[PDB]
Amino acid sequence: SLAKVWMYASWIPRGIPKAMANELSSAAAALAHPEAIARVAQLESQGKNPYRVARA
Amino acid sequence: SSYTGAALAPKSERLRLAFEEKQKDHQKCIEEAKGKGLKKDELIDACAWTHRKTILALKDWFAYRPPFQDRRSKWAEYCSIRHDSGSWLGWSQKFF
Amino acid sequence: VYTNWQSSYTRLFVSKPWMWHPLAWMTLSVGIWWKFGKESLCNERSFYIHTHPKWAPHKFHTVYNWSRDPIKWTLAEQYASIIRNTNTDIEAVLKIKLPANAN
Amino acid sequence: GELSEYVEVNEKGMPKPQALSLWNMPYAKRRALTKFARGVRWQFIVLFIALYNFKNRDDSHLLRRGAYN
Amino acid sequence: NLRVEWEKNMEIQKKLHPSGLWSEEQAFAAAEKLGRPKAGHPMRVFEDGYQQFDLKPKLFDPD
Amino acid sequence: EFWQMYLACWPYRFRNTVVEWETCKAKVLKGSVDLQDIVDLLYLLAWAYLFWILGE
Amino acid sequence: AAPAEKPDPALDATKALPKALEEVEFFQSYAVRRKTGFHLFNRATGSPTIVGPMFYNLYNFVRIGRVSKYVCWLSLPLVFQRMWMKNRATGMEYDIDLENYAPFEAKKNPMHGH
Amino acid sequence: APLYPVLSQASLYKRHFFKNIKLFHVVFYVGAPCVTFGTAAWSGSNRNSREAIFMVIEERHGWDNFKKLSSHQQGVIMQEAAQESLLARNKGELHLP
Amino acid sequence: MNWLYQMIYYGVRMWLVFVLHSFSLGSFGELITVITDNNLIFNVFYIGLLGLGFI
Ligand SMILES: CCCCCCCCCCCCO[C@@H]1O[C@H](CO)[C@@H](O[C@H]2O[C@H](CO)[C@@H](O)[C@H](O)[C@H]2O)[C@H](O)[C@H]1O
Ligand SMILES: COCCOCCOCCOc1ccc(C(C)(C)CC(C)(C)C)cc1
Ligand SMILES: COCCOCCOCCOc1ccc(C(C)(C)CC(C)(C)C)cc1
Ligand SMILES: COCCOCCOCCOc1ccc(C(C)(C)CC(C)(C)C)cc1
Ligand SMILES: COCCOCCOCCOc1ccc(C(C)(C)CC(C)(C)C)cc1
Ligand SMILES: COCCOCCOCCOc1ccc(C(C)(C)CC(C)(C)C)cc1
Ligand SMILES: COCCOCCOCCOc1ccc(C(C)(C)CC(C)(C)C)cc1
Repeated sequence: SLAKVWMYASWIPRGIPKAMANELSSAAAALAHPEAIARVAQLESQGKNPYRVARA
Repeated sequence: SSYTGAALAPKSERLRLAFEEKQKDHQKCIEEAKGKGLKKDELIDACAWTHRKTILALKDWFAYRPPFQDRRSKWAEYCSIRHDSGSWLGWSQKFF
Repeated sequence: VYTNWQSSYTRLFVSKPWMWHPLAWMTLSVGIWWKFGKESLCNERSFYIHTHPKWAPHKFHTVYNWSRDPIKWTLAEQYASIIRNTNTDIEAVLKIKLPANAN
Repeated sequence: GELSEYVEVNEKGMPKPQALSLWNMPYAKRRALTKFARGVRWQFIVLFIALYNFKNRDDSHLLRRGAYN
Repeated sequence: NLRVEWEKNMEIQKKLHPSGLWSEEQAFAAAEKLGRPKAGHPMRVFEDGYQQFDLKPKLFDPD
Repeated sequence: EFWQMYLACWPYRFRNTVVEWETCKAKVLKGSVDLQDIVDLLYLLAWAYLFWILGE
Repeated sequence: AAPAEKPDPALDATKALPKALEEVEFFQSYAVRRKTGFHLFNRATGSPTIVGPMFYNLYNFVRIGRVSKYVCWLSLPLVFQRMWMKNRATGMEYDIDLENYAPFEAKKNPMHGH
Repeated sequence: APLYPVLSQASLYKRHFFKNIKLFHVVFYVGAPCVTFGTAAWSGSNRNSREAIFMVIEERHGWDNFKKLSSHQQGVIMQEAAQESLLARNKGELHLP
Repeated sequence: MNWLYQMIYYGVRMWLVFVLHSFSLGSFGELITVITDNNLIFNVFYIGLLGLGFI
């Protein structure tokens, strides 16, 4: 189908940053204090962008 | 073409001609340093290279004694072998 | 209680061939250099092989600069120092005419 | 096994054959074969090579001097 | 693409040396232009102790 | 505190990239695109043009 | 000749692979992570990557270091230095005369030797 | 009544700092600065780019003239040489023999 | 004499192993860098900062 064609066409573009993205996500889960991660989850449950909250 | 064979000139003549060639190469440096107007101390720093080359050629010439004729050397010539007629033991004379 | 471990290194060395091994190793390596590597590499007559790209690739971190010739000018400075310390005449060698072993 | 310069012996004091038996032939034939053999193999080969090179040695250095004129 | 196209166009009309090769004519012309010394052959294969380990040495011959 | 929240916010950002992309696709195809969406997309395109120049 | 030595269990090989697997299990035990804050970009098929789900373990060990976690990153700006200088050099304008007179690492230059 | 030179508690406390090292405590702690500021990453990159830089300079401009110029123009020409060498237009952009 | 032969052989073997493997690995790395420097869409930490290094 056309969806498979789009998948096999966009595989190589979509996957170039996936390594660094997963690296940053995992390094955050590991190095960051779990209270900060819990606060992030809370704020996202409250419909807020916790990155903007942190910057503010 | 090419061939693997004997040296053209003898060892004595070879060393003599080498010393003469280095003599020329040193004389040219000296004449050029004189043309440039250098003193003795500057001439030394200029042509010490060719001086050392001439001295090494002279050392090579002085170190090599051409062989003396005797019955053993003549028999080795007939046998066409490299032979020292000043050794009673050969390779072991180095240790005795 | 007496021990050569704490009171005599000589008797300890004598009583242990595994202490002789490094010394023999050292002596053999130095003898190898003396017999093979000394005259073929380190002598002034045999030092330009370090400029060879096949037998001494990048001994100067690059191909050897022949226009510059650092070896020549270094050694020439040193020979000049020798000449000044000895007060030898540069032009005395040119007055020589060697004979030939005629016949 | 099959060590160098080594041979086993049987109850009769005789050498046991490792690969090949040569003790069927009479004593005269063995003495004929072994009277001229030695405990040396490669030196004779080197000597024959040296004798070949001596027969075929070069004498140009004598020609240059005139020993063949 | 711009760089390699310019470089190829100059290599074709001999205004620039070929890729990886030192060309004699262009170098001599550039030396004449810049007023610099010409590229000589400063090496000395017959120097003492250069081709001693060479199985097939080079023979000295005054041409 | 900002460093900890900056780290902890990376998983949220990488997770919501795809979410925001899918919602934008749905709003563009469906046509249910409003004023605030238009303003956010214009801000997006401005920053994208800046980063395009920067990449050049 | 016929010593009749009993088997020595210390000469057997029945502990090396278990010990290596114990070390690997200790390594992988530090990969345990909580559900909160979890995100991993899978492949386009939806299947996981290889290096992706084994970054948390590595960085959980980086967390435990003392000196390397604050030093081994200082060689990383050098990567961006190369990334920038390479692009600077891809299109750098140069003099034709100097390139023809002094080409860098070009073959058959007699001043080099060949 | 110990007949030997009894060592104080604090001296042992200090010597324990020196003799209670483990292998990894040396290996990694000394390898991190070494790997970062060593022949691989920083010192190697610096000292090996310098060789190419000054080769390019002495071939193109000259070392004496380069010495006569200002530190700014020196750095400019050095950066140009570093770019010329990193590019390696003659090696097909490949740092191999 | 075979002890000497084996010593020389295994010394040369270790030398060749280290040299050739280092050279081959660096060569593949440099070819990859040439592929990616000319295509900056790929000049990214595509495997990962620690993943490739750890492997
Ligand atoms: C069973 C019967 C068999 C019949 C066949 C017999 C053939 C025997 C072999 C004869 C071959 C001789 O081979 C030939 O020998 C001569 C010397 O003799 C060698 O010649 C050598 O000696 C001469 C003599 O001074 C030197 O000057 C010369 O420089 C040197 O080469 C030749 O290089 C070689 O070609
Ligand atoms: C710099 O900012 C410039 C902003 O320009 C905005 C241009 O106006 C775009 C508004 O377009 C729409 C689109 C849809 C709608 C609908 C029909 C969906 C009605 C709405 C928003 C009340 C739900 C209204 C306006
Ligand atoms: C994903 O797309 C995001 C927006 O992309 C829009 C691309 O627009 C093309 C712009 O083209 C250019 C290119 C160069 C320039 C110059 C060099 C004139 C800009 C300058 C002078 C600021 C460097 C300007 C516009
Ligand atoms: C396929 O490969 C299998 C080869 O197996 C190798 C087995 O070697 C394992 C070595 O690793 C270690 C390291 C340290 C240790 C201990 C924990 C015993 C170290 C100690 C003494 C400091 C506690 C045990 C095993
Ligand atoms: C000294 O010996 C120790 C060397 O051990 C190194 C082991 O390296 C492999 C670890 O990498 C992984 C692999 C898989 C995984 C997890 C991805 C086990 C799979 C999971 C979490 C999805 C179950 C984590 C880390
Ligand atoms: C990165 O670290 C570099 C500098 O570190 C310096 C650490 O110095 C700690 C010294 O440790 C002590 C502390 C106290 C003492 C005394 C003798 C004062 C303790 C005492 C009085 C209880 C015996 C001795 C050594
Ligand atoms: C596949 O294996 C990859 C892991 O190899 C890593 C290499 O590490 C170099 C040395 O690392 C150490 C450090 C300490 C040790 C111990 C802890 C066993 C040292 C000891 C014996 C002093 C306690 C062992 C190895």
